[PDB]
Amino acid sequence: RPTFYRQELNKTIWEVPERYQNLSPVGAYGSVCAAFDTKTGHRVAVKKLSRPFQSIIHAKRTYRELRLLKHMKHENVIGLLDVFTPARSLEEFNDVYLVTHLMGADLNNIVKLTDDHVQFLIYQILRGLKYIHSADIIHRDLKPSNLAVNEDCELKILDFGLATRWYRAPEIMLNWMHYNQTVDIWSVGCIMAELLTGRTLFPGTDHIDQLKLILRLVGTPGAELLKKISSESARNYIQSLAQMPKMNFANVFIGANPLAVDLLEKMLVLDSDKRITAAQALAHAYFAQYHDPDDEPVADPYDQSFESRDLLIDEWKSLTYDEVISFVPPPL
Ligand SMILES: CS(=O)(=O)N1CCC[C@H](NC(=O)[C@H](CCC2CCCCC2)NC(=O)c2ccc(CNC(=O)c3cnc4ccccn34)cc2)C1
Repeated sequence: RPTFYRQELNKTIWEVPERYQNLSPVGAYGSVCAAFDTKTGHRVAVKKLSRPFQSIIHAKRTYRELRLLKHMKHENVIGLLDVFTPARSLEEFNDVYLVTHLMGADLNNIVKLTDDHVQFLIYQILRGLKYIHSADIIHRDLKPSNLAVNEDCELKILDFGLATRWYRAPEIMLNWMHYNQTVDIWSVGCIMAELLTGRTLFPGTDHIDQLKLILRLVGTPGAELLKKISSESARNYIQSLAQMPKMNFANVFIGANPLAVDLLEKMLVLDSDKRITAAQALAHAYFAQYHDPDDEPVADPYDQSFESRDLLIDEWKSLTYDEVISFVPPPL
C-alpha cells in the first residue's frame, strides 16, 4: 500500500500517493488538479469526487462513473490511469480519486479546419462511438467541450459535468418514447456542421427555438415518422414548430465537400430509427482515406444491470470500494 501525503488547495484537503507531485488546480471542471506522475514522467489529471456518498444518487452516480471509466479501453475514449482512496478499510472510506491524461485543449480551443482535418476528427468520434455504442452505452451529452484534442489532432470522447441543447437530438427535447444510441449521431452531425461552416448550426436560445431551427432545415416529420407518435397533441406540436420558412441542405453547407453534406443529411435525420449508426457512418465514402474496418474495434461485454437497481448508501459505497480495489492499472 503506497505512502500518501496531505495538502490543502482552493479550500479542499487533497490526499494522494507520493508518486503524484506538484499538484496545481486547473479550471469550473469540479475538484481537478494537474499532477506530475513520477512513475511515467507524464503530466496527469487528478479528480477528487465531491462528497461521492452524500445521498443515494451521489453514491450511485459515483459507482456508475467508476464502472464506465474502468470499462473504456479505446484510442478515441478517455481511459482510467489510476483510481485510489487514502482510506485503510471499508469503514474509513469517504473520498474517491480518479487519474486521467491531461487534455491540453477541446474541439473549441483547437478551432477554418481543412476538409482533411474535419474527415480525421469526425472519423475518430465515430470510431469512439462505435466502441461505446457496442457496450449499449449512450453519451447523451456529446459537444465540443467534451472532446479533448492534443498537439497531433488526436481526439478522446469524455464527459465533464459543466450549451447541450445545441447538439441535443429533437426526440429528447420533444420527449418522444424511442431513445436509441443514435441521439449521439445527431450530436456528431451538429458538431461536424460547426467544423465545416465555422458556425453553430442550431444556435437555440431555449429548447422551443432550438426545435424551430432544426425543423426549418430537416423539414416537418414525414408520414413514416408520424405513424410512430401516439398522442394527437405531440403530432400537432411538431407541426406547429415546422411553420418557419423551409431551409435546404445544399445552401447551408455550400463550399463543403459533397461527401460531407451527403454524410450530414444521413446524421441530421428526425427519425432516429432511420438515422445512420456510428458503424455505418465509418463506412461512408467521406472517410475513404482513414476507414480501416480491421481497426475499428467493438467494446467488451459491459455489465449495465446495476443501472436498474435501487440500493442503500452502504451498498453503492461497498460496490465502489470493490471496484477501486480490483482496478489493475493499464500497461503503458
Ligand atoms: C454526476 S456524475 O458524477 O455521475 N457525472 C456527471 C456528468 C459527468 C460524468 N461522466 C462520466 O461518468 C464520464 C464517464 C462516461 C463515459 C461515457 C462515454 C465515453 C466517455 C465518458 N467521466 C468522464 O468522462 C471523466 C472525464 C474526466 C475526468 C477527470 N479529468 C479531468 O477532468 C481532466 C483531464 N484533463 C483536464 C484538463 C482540464 C480540466 C480537467 N481535466 C473524470 C471523468 C457523470
